[PDB]
Amino acid sequence: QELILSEENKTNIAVLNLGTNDRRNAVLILETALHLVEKYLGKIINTSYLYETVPNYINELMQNLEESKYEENKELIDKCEEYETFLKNGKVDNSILKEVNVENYLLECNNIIVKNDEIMKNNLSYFYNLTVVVKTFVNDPLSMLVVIKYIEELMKIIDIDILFFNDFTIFMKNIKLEKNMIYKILSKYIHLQEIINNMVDNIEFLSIPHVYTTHRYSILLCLNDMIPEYKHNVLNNTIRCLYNKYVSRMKEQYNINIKENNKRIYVLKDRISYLKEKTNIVGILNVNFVEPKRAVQRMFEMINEGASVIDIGGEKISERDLVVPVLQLFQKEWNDAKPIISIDTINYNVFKECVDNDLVDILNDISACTNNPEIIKLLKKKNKFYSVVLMHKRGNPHTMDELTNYDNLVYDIKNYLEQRLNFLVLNGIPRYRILFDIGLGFAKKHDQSIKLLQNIHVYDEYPLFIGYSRKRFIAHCMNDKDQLLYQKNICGGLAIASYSYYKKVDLIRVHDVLETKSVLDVLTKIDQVKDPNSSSVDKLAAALE
Amino acid sequence: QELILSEENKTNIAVLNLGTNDRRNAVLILETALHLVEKYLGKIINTSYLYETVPVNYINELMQNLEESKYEENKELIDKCEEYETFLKNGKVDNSILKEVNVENYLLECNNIIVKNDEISYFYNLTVVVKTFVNDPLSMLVVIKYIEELMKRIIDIDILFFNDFTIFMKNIKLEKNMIYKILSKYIHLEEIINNMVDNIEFLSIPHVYTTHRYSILLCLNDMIPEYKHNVLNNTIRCLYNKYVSRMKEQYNINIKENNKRIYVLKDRISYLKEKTNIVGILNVNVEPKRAVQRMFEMINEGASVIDIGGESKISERDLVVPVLQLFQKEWNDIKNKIVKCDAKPIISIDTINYNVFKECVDNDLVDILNDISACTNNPEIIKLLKKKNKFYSVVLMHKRGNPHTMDELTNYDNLVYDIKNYLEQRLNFLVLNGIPRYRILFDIGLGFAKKHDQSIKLLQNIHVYDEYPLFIGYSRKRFIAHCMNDQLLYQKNICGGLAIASYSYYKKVDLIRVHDVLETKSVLDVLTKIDQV
Ligand SMILES: Nc1ncnc2c1ncn2[C@@H]1O[C@H](COP(=O)(O)OP(=O)(O)OP(=O)(O)O)[C@@H](O)[C@H]1O
Ligand SMILES: Nc1ncnc2c1ncn2[C@@H]1O[C@H](COP(=O)(O)OP(=O)(O)OP(=O)(O)O)[C@@H](O)[C@H]1O
Ligand SMILES: Nc1nc2nccnc2c(=O)[nH]1
Ligand SMILES: Nc1nc2nccnc2c(=O)[nH]1
Ligand SMILES: [Ca+2]
Ligand SMILES: [Ca+2]
Ligand SMILES: [Mg+2]
Ligand SMILES: [Mg+2]
Repeated sequence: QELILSEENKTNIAVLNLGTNDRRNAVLILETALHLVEKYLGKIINTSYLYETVPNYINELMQNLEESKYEENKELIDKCEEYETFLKNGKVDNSILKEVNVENYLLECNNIIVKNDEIMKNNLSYFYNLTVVVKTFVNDPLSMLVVIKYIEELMKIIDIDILFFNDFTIFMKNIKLEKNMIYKILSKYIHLQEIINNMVDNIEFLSIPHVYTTHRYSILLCLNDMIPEYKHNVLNNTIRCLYNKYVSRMKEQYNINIKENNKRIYVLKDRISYLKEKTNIVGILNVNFVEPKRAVQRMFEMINEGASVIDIGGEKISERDLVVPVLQLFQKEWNDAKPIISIDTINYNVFKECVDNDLVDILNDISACTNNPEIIKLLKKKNKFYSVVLMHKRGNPHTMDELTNYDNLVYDIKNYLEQRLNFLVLNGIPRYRILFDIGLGFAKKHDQSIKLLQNIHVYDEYPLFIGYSRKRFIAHCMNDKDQLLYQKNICGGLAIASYSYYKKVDLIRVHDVLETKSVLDVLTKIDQVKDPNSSSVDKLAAALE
Repeated sequence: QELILSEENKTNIAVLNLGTNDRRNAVLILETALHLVEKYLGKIINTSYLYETVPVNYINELMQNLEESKYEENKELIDKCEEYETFLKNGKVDNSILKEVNVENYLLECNNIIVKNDEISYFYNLTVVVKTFVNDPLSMLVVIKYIEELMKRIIDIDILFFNDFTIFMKNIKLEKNMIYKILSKYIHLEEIINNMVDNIEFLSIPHVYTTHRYSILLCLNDMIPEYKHNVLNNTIRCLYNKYVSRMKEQYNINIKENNKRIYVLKDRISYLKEKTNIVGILNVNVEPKRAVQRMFEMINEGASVIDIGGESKISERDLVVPVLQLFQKEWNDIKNKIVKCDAKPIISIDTINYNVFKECVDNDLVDILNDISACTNNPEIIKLLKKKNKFYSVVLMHKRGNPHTMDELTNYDNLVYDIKNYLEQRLNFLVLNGIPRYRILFDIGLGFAKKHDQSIKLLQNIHVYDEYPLFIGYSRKRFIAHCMNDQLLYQKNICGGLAIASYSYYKKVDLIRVHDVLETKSVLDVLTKIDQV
């Protein structure tokens, strides 16, 4: 029916998929896609990691944008009843369009697949995937597909698909819609040329769940980040059981590791970083009757020495007055290879200032955003996203050394950080921008800092940032005296940089950049093997000769 | 009962097993057995590593009161041993004077003994090959039992092979005069005979347990892996391999974890691959007191070994000896603490020159020879590695040319293995000349006739020394710099080295030779601590 045009206010759970081919810009494309979804369909309440897979224009686009009909609510939530119901597949409101049963949908899907498996063989590459969950006002899959496709076309590089829409098992075989009919929907949601019309030659049909959901690995990989316990009526198993069977088959039947080709990504500023492929040095700038010029020159010194990131903090004279001048002075000389800037603050107003004057890229929040959850709001703009380091601790520096009793040290801390991540994600922080920090020395005995490093592998799936530099637990490892201990303590840290390099820790926050960079260069050199076969080829040549 | 004493000058090959249950004194004991073997039986021309398996004052006096052998000692270096070659390819030497038995009878007689035994606790094991002038295995067992007595539980010396012979003699009784007559043939005798008559009951060749005890196969595999006696189903290597795998399949044990290969730096046991020791460099190349306080400094900073050299107008000798004399004297003053009596570093001398090493060794100034020419410059130096009651350990390093030419001598058909096999044959030459295998350390010689990429490649492929005692020197060498992207370069070099310390720690390198002892010690403590669960 034409119920489609009713303002009768409802909320649906819509799982999307976003794709692109530009490697140099995948972030800029895909995050822009996100904003539009946030602006035109409802609220992003889950994302996956950004994955790489093998199977000036936009600046002015944001200035000239149409207002949405519905209003953008930036308020923090801690639960979403709709999402909760979606996941268990309990009853949400009935489907607008007609629903096809299990067996019909199953066969009509084989139709589209073999018809494409035929085309592809007669037709004789980088893929950047990213699932999303939307809490949507939009009334039905088709209405969404329309808006989705108008969104796509506004951006012309990008392919946005619906993967799920509530429990709905919808297959529609032949679809066409009028040119004014399209305008009517696009006006139900947007306050409104040679790009509108185009949609009619497309929009040939509508499959929910999307046809290739179970079939393309990259999809099942993203959905495993978000909704692994999900079991759609169509599907024989949960997202995770499906995902896990797919992987143990590509292994047993192809003798090939699928994760070697499809690579999890995280983002510090705007560029791609492959999870576990490099240990970035994050140089510490601790501002301490303060020559800002010294500080800004130390920033340059550290850049030269090898730092990919600068972590500034001051933690009477206020913190704001200790760091903003410096960042402004720095921002200037750079306009007279650019290092990513991290601010070590828990203070909302200081980050806001820094973020409004574009002086920083990452928030380093040692309270894991629990001092002031509102700070999470500052990591979003219309067209901007900032990344964040969440660190574990207990108490403050006066009391933390005594707050040391844990039911399960390793897993308590990991779960803690996992719940924070979920919280930020549930609030539209992109999963791939959230970095984990175990907080060495913060409410841990020395043995516990070590036990934490010993068990750092529990972070294999996640972007990891750690700070050991110059901490007391290093001294605990050892078997003019004050000068020795500071020589010993820096060298001890160098051992942890080595350990970190082998454990593939993504970022290490250090005082001594020169030193750490030397260590990491030698270790990288040793690992850079020109022929990965040579050891056994050369072994055999010697047995033969 | 007297063809055993026939005047016929003979040269046989014998394989011996040496065992003791004393851990604290394993080295001292087994090496004393080795001295007596060299003195009374012939020439040691092969040895295995020393192993720890799982199934003291009088020795010094003993050494001053030993009857002379009647047979010549000859320390000259040799390059080949024809008898040993024959033994290896199962060729026939002279015919046995003891009556042989055939394979069937041998095997049957062996099983009985092993059954009669299944019917009826740390071990230190070592095998030896002896080019022996002793006429026959029974005669040899007599001399061996005398040796065992001279040393007395603390030592068991068994014969494992003797030429190609297969022998099983039950119910032996040697009349007590017969023993004296045998011992007299080989020794200038000047009480304990009566013990030996009761104890020689039978004679088995091969030894019954040769092929049945893991630790024995373990030792023989180091020495004679390709050997196949008539009585054996396979070569020593195959038999060894099949024993290892039977244990993980039929029993799921993995026997390698119960049995540890050992090397020896000075006089104590080290377990191969269990610790990365720091060797602190002392280049005198100046003032004797400044150098000795630097030695003491390095001890405090964590060095287990000090490596002193005067090479890279005034003799090498004059640079190192006085420093070593002073250090030795000062160390004797600061022995008021007897907690600082067993905390003495092992002293290593970095020299290729015989005169310098000779003086050090005569004056008990050093423990280890660090020969950067792998004893090729003057192999006579190999004689100085053996005294009557002492063995010295040695580092063998690969290089080409000399300091001016080495940077040009850089072509290798197969870098990693060329160097590996080179070191392996140097070791074969030393072992052939009676140096215990477990006292020989391998060093790839980083930076000596290697381009920086070749130095790296050697470090990338360091796993090829997994079975061997490994000593490396990366410290402050040019190639570290080739890795980076004036005092800054100094600093970068030290820090780059500490990366290699890390790598060496994980690769379980046995000794690393460093200038920066304190820094290195700090890195290794931290990595060690992260490893303690
Ligand atoms: N659930 C769905 N979501 C999006 N499009 C759908 C869905 N079901 C059917 N379609 C149809 O697919 C077309 C979407 O175009 P799209 O850009 O995704 O093609 P594509 O990029 O070639 O897809 P693929 O890469 O899977 O071949 C529309 O014409 C629409 O009718
Ligand atoms: N090849 C051989 N080497 C040494 N002894 C042998 C050999 N063949 C037979 N024997 C006999 O074995 C006995 C040697 O006793 P030995 O001290 O080796 O026993 P053990 O120390 O208890 O060790 P094990 O019982 O394992 O042989 C002597 O009776 C000797 O006659
Ligand atoms: N993220 C982070 N920030 C820090 N700031 C100060 C000291 N340590 C740390 C630390 O360990 N992690
Ligand atoms: N064994 C050994 N000795 C050395 N002496 C001087 C310089 N380097 C070295 C070295 O690398 N190894
Ligand atoms: Ca929204
Ligand atoms: Ca001899
Ligand atoms: Mg598509
Ligand atoms: Mg015995």
